Amino acid sequence: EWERKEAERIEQKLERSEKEALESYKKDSVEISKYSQTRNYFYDYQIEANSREKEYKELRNAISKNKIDKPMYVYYFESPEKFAFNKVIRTENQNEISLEKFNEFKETIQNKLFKQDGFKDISLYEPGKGDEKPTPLLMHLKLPRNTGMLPYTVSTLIEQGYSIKIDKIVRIVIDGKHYIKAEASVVSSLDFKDDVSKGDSWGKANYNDWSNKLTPNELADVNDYMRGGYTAINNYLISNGPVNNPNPELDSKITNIENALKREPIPTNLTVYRRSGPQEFGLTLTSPEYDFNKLENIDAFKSKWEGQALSYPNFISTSIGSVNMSAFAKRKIVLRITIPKGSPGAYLSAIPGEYEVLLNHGSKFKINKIDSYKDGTITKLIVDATLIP
Repeated sequence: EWERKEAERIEQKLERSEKEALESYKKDSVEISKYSQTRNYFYDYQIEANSREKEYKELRNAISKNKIDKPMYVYYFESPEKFAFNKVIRTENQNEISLEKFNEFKETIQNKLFKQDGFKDISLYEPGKGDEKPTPLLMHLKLPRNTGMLPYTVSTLIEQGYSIKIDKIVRIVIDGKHYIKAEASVVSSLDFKDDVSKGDSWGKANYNDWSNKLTPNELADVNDYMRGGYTAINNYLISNGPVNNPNPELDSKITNIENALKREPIPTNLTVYRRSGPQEFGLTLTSPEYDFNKLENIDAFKSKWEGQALSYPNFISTSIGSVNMSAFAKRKIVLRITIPKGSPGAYLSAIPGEYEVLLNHGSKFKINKIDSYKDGTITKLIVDATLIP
């Protein structure tokens, strides 16, 4: 009975606007949690206009009012699809999980990072007979120190917003039913999501002096790229020009830009966002395979790319923010890239001349997970990828 009273006490910690958001969450948690997962991929004014945005902000703040002084382990059920295992571990009318499935799931999640986002109800205890157990996959996640956790009436609300790795899997039994329990932990990353102004503040802070660290040749070539020279340079790289139609002048610009990007490496794990056209994924601009309003096109896309490596011949322009922009209005693919500390890269928008981080030509990305979301009536994809050192 002490948990129910303790939750009551926790709500009294909150400001009244935050209490108001929690009460709305108590009545309906499904639509707000769904919203909290993909809210940051819309335009900034589209976010501001959303009927659920005030509730999201207040609930986010509410959670931050109750931070743990030490790492804490939480339990919650998850769909294997969340980890790019697009088939059942077992059916829900089954008790057993085959050891082949166990090894297959292990092979899938092995040595990969997976982005987790949005509101989630957790438990501090292992689930038993009475509790709802909707899937065969039970997450046991180590939350890093200073993470908010909101007990309410009893369940507990958290907001995910981090890369996770599954270190170990174990087979457990509850009421005769077998589950995969997945031991997971958080790998820290800077992720500004929709807050482009804070992102831009970071970028300027980390790259304000970068220009001064460049040689005159390097500075000239970085300037030329930013001013529109990127089209010639990237078209030349994409068509394999250096081999089949060499341009020694363009090759020299490319070398200089590459060197500039290696001068001041990305100092911390950083998440960036690229709105990708069809060509980067091997589709023509006119491709009927590029339309993700049809489910068959999504299936085909995952089958080609999910769990596979993707190399870019050209330099890769990304944003520190995940927000949609007019320049990328048509594009149906958000490439969400985690950059490991030490990678070549630069915030180009530190030079006067929006929100651009440039990654080195010839970079390879490991596509961990692909998901779809609705932006009005256009289905778009979110490609969760890691830049390979």
